[PDB]
Amino acid sequence: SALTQPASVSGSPGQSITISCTGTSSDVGGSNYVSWYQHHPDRAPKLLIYEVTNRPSGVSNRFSGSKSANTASLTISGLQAEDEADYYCSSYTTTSTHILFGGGTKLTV
Amino acid sequence: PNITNLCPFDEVFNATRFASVYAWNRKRISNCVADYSVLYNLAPFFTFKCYGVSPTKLNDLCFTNVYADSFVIRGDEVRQIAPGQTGNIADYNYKLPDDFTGCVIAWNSNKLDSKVSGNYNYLYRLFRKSNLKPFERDISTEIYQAGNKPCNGVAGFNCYFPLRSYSFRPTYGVGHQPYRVVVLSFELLHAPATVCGPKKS
Amino acid sequence: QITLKESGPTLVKPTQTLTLTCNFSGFSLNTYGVGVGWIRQPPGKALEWLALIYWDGDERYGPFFKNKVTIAKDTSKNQVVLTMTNMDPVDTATYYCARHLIPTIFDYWGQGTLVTVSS
Repeated sequence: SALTQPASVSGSPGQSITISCTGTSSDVGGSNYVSWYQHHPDRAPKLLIYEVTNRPSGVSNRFSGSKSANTASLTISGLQAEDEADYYCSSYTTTSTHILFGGGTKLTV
Repeated sequence: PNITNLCPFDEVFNATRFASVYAWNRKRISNCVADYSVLYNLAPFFTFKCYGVSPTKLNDLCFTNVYADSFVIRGDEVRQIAPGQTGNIADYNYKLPDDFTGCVIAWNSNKLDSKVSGNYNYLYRLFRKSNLKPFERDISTEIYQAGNKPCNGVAGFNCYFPLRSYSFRPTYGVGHQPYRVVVLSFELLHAPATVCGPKKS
Repeated sequence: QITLKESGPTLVKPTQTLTLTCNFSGFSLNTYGVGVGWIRQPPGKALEWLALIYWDGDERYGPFFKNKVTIAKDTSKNQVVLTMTNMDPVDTATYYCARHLIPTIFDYWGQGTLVTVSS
C-alpha cells in the first residue's frame, strides 16, 4: 500500500523511546481519529490510543502520542520486558478505509 | 402554580435519530414544570442564541405553549436559521418569521451521525417553484420540470428530482460535519399558561 | 461480559469458498452507531481490512475485493457471517472480528483463527 512504518526500533529499559508511523499528505495528511494498538505474541489486540493524545479507561498514563505534519509517533517511557510486542499505527485514509501499517516490534535489553 | 411535572427535554435532546430537514417534526410541550438548567448543563454547545428573551432570565416566566423543532443540517448552513436570512435551506426547507421569539441551539454531532464512507439516508430539497411562507412543511416529490417543455414519467434532460442526499464522513474539515439543531418557539403572557417554572406567587 | 468469538475451518481447497462466523456477547448490532468489521493478517506481513457491517444494512467492502467477499448479519442469533471465494495459497492468514465506531476505528478485537489454503 501507500502506507509504511519502520521495521523495528529497540530501546534500553528505563529510558524514553518513540516509535513513528508514516503516511502521505493525501490519504491521511492532516486528518483526525488516529489510533495506535499493540499486539502481543498469541494474544488478541487491544486499543491504546484512539484519539490524538487520548486514552480510554484502564489508563496506562506512561504512554503518549504525537502527530506531526505527515506522521504520528507514540512514546513509551520506562520500558519493561512486558512492552516487548508488536505495535500497529492506524488512521483513516481518503482513497480507502484501511490502515495496513506494517508495525514495528519493540525490543528491550 | 399547582402543577409539578418535569418537562420532557431529555426526550428530545437525548433522542437517537433526528429526521431529515425537509420533513422536520414538531413536538408540543405543555402541562409541565420547566427547568432550563439541565439544558445549559451540556458544555460543548456550538451555538445557544436567544432572540426575544434573554437566556439568564428564563427561570421566572410563564409560557402559553412550547414547540420544539429538531433536525440535522450541514455546518456551513448553521447560520441560515436566524430570521430574515435567505439561501437554499431557509427558502425551501425551514423559514422563520421576522418577529420570531425563542431560542435556537445547535451542536456538532460528527461522532454519531457520520458513516465510514458517507450517509445517504439524509435528504434535503434543492428545487422548488417559489419560496415558502414561514413555518411551512412540504412532502410532495413530484417530478419538477425546469424548461418550457412539459415533463412526465421519468426524470432526465431538464427534468430533475427535487431532492438530494447528504454524505457525512469523518474526513471532511470543519463545515461539513452533521450539526444537530433544535429550535424552540413560544408566546408570552396572553392566556392561561400551561408551562411555568418555579414561582413565588 | 463483552466477548468476541470466531468459528470456521482450517483447511480449504482453492476451488472451495471460505465461510467464517463471529459471535458477539455484550450488546446488540441493532443499536444506533455500532458496527462489526473483519480483519485478516497474513503471516510475515501486516493485517488487512476486509469488510464491515452497520446497524441499518449498510455495506462497505474492501476496494480490491468487491466481487469476492460477502457479509451478512443475524441479530436474532447474535451472529455475523463472512463468505469469500476463489481461494489462493496467498490467502493463508489469521482472521479476527472486531467492533467498529466512528471515533475509534476498532475497539474489541477477537481471538481469531488461522486458516490455510492447500491440497
